[PDB]
Amino acid sequence: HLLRAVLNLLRREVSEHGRHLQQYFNLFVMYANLGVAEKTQLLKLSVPATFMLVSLDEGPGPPIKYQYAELGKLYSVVSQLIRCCNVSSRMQSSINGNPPLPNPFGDPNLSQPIMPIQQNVADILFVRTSYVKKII
Amino acid sequence: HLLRAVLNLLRREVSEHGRHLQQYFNLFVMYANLGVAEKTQLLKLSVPATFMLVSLDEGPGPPIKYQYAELGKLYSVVSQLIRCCNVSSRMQSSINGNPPLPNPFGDPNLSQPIMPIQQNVADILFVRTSYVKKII
Repeated sequence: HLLRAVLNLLRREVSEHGRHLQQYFNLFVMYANLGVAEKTQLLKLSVPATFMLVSLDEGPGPPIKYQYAELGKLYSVVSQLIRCCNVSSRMQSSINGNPPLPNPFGDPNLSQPIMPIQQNVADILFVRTSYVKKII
Repeated sequence: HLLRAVLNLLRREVSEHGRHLQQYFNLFVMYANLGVAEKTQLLKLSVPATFMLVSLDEGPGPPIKYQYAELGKLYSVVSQLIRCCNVSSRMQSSINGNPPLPNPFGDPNLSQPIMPIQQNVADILFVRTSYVKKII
C-alpha cells in the first residue's frame, strides 16, 4: 500500500512539482538498497518500466512541466533494479558456437538474478534506443 | 495579364539589366500594399516561390550579371507575401504536451491567414537554407 500510494503520485501529482523530485525517487533508491525482498517487490510493481517511461514522457500521466528537472535519482533506481535481472537471452559471444561469457557486472552481494528481464523493460532498453540516449 | 507580362521579364531581361531593379520590384511592393485581393493573386502566381529562386540564381533564367544588384525589395515582397500564410503545421511547442503558441508575428491589418504556406515556398525557406543565408 505504501508503494502503491507513492506510485499513484506519478499519475498527475509528479508532473507538477519539479524542483522537488530528488526526494521522491530517493525514496526508491533507499528502498531498493534494503535487500532482495525489497528489490523483488519493486520489480513486481514494474517500477523500472514506469520509471523508464517517465523522463521519456509517455508515462502514466502528463509530462513534467518543469523542463529543468533533475531526474538523477530516477535513473539510479532503474540502474539498480535492472542490474538485479537476467539478460542471458540477449548475449552473443562473437565466436560462432561459443556460449556467451558470464556477466560480471550484475548486482554484487546478490547470489543469483531475481528474474529474467521483463519484456516491457527490454522493449525500452534494447528494442528501442530512446532511453539509452537519455541517460547518456 | 499585366503581372504575367511583368513576370516574363525574369526569364532573360532581369538577368541582363541589373543596376535597374528597385523600380521593377516596387511594382510588386506597392501592388501588395493595396489589400488582400492582390496578395491573394500574388500568392496564387507563385510570386514568392519564383522570387526566392531569384537572388539564389536558381530562377527561370540566367543569373543577375551585376555585382551590386539591389534586391532589397525582392526580399520585402517575399517577406510581406509569406507573412500572410499559415505556418500552423510547422511549430513545435518545446515544453512537451503543450500546444504551439499562437503566432503574434504574422500580418497585422489582416484577420486570418490567406492560405496554408505553400509547398515550394516551404522547401526553399524551411527545408532548405539557401534563402535564409541570402537575406541574413
